[PDB]
Amino acid sequence: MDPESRRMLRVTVKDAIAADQLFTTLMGDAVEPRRA
DNA sequence: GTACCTACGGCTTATGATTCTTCTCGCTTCCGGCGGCATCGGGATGCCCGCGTTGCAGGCCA
Repeated sequence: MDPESRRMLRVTVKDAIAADQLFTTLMGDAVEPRRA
């Protein structure tokens, strides 16, 4: 938190997608793990 | 020395909603009794004749 040495980060509102809809679905949470 | 909060996932149980069972209002109108009279087919009653019912004794069956 040094105003001359810190490195913050900014969030954007670029797009409005349905990721939050699949956040808690028990179906999207089961199909999303495709890390293979 | 001690108490109270939620996320990660599944089955159930504690209560407001919709299709299937049931309880029975409305009378009115076409339809079903209801009674009287002419009609017709059956049959009970009588006589005749042969067949259906029954007793005896034997051979067959459950």
